[PDB]
Amino acid sequence: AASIQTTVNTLSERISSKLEQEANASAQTKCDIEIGNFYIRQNHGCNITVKNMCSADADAQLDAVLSAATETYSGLTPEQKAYVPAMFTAALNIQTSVNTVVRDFENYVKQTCNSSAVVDNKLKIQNVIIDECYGAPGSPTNLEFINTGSSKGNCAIKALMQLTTKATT
Amino acid sequence: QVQLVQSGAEVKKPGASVKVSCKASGYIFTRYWMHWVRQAPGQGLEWMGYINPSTGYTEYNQKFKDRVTMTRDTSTSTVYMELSSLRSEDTAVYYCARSDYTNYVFEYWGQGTLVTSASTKGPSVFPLAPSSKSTSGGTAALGCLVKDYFPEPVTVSWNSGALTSGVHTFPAVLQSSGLYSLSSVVTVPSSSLGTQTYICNVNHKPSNTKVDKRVEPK
Amino acid sequence: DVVMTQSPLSLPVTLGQPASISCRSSQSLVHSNGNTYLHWFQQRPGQSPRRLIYKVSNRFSGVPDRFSGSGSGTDFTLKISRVEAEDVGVYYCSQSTHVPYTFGGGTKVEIKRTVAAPSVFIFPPSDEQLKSGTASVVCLLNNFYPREAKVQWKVDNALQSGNSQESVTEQDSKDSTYSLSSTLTLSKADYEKHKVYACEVTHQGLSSPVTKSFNRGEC
Repeated sequence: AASIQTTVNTLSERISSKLEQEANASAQTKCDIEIGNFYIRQNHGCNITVKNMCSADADAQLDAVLSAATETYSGLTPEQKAYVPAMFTAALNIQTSVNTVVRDFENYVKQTCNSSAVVDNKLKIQNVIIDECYGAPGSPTNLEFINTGSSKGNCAIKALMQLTTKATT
Repeated sequence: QVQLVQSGAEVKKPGASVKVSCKASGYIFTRYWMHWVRQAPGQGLEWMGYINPSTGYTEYNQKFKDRVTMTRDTSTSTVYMELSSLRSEDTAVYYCARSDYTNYVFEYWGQGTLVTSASTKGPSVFPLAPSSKSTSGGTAALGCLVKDYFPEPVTVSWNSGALTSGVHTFPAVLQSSGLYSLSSVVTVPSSSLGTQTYICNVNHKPSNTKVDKRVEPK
Repeated sequence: DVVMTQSPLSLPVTLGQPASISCRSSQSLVHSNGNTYLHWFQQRPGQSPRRLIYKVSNRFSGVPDRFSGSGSGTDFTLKISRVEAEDVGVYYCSQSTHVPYTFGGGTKVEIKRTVAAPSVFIFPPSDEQLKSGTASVVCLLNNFYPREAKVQWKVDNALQSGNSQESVTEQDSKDSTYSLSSTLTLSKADYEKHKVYACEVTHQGLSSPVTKSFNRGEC
């Protein structure tokens, strides 16, 4: 669906703007962490590309990524907000309803990206694995990973990316 | 207004370890990276690495990949730096620097920390008395030896600050005792020697020593 | 690694005149992103670094426009249009394209002037110090330029080595000269076993080496 492609374009640009604004990001900022390899196990027509919008302050990055995702979702027709709990369950093993999604994605991000296995991961080059992705035949679903330069920040990006690629099914 | 406070000088025995530090002020700590540069005595600068204070990420020069360990403290805005297994060459000054917003330029430097032994002591002041041979009524040289003090600095004025022309106060040197030593000298007319009094004022603030030595002809 | 070569190493500069310093690199410094990450810094004598130019040409806040930078790729140039006495110092170039960040070896800028030979004076230990049980002999070479001088201690015509420290002042803001102080250090006992103490000085503006000396218990 084109609800997909134009919504990920909206959210990939809300991310970018908010990181610049709230975290003083730039594409001319030497990243601490670098997205190395990018791997789709079962790829049925998706391209993932990485975009560098790095910055020092990783909690600024987490809140900026929360703000973008709050908005983008709240900017959904109630009919298409209806489909979001199903993506939650399929990607994060979490149960939710439309009125609950914001607090529940919220509470998952800071549990998961404040955990010690994320915050204390200081390995420079980090890869991203997604299980599956489908695109329209002649229309590749084009996704963008926004590398924030931190491990705490990419953790929130990747979770969005997990929900998104599950939407393509 | 950005400000970088560093810890004072150190003297370690070969094979040991030292920890410099770097309190910060004036900017949102977590928003800027912190570097560390060392400068050997009479040598050029050398980059050691940096730290992100929001996260802990570090990136060392390989020359010290096993010996440096940059560290932070989001509460006290303080970035540490521990060099282990100190050799003789590791003796140098150590500055910490703040980055711009791209982690590509050094926008603010610290002040220095000479790592290379004694405790806090005040100096003995010794008269360097002018020569008897001199030269008629031409120019004569006298001075002060401000010997065996720690830490730095000391200030020296001449004649309660009224004597400025011809004063040379030399930079300190570290002696093998762990104490600094310093000379201060003024050249004056040979004629004024028996006519004018020359008192060198030495103020070493850490010990609150305050000595005023008259330097009288031979 | 990236090796930065600065040239020249020393630059006597007439007050108010131009001046140029050069920086070369062992690899190009133009980054993929378009910028060239070359920078210049000033170090005032014994002070800490002080920002100057970044990314080849832009100046930090509060930086006089007399300073100016240029170049491209792998050979860069810094230029002070008129050299005030406050610009004396060592200038360093740095790069940050290639981790690790690396600096050149520096260039010393000093005001130029005509050669001046030093005035020499020796100072035997003071009685007071000799009470304390140690003996310092001090030699003052005053107002000299160029900065390059040699000081030699001789105890009873015996060249000393390893027992003496020196220290030099900054170039003088008014007459542009240097001064140096060498300090011979001996135990009181060792001071007493020898009679003649001489300080011997070598420097361009002297046509033959100068010696100032004294005999224990005389001057």
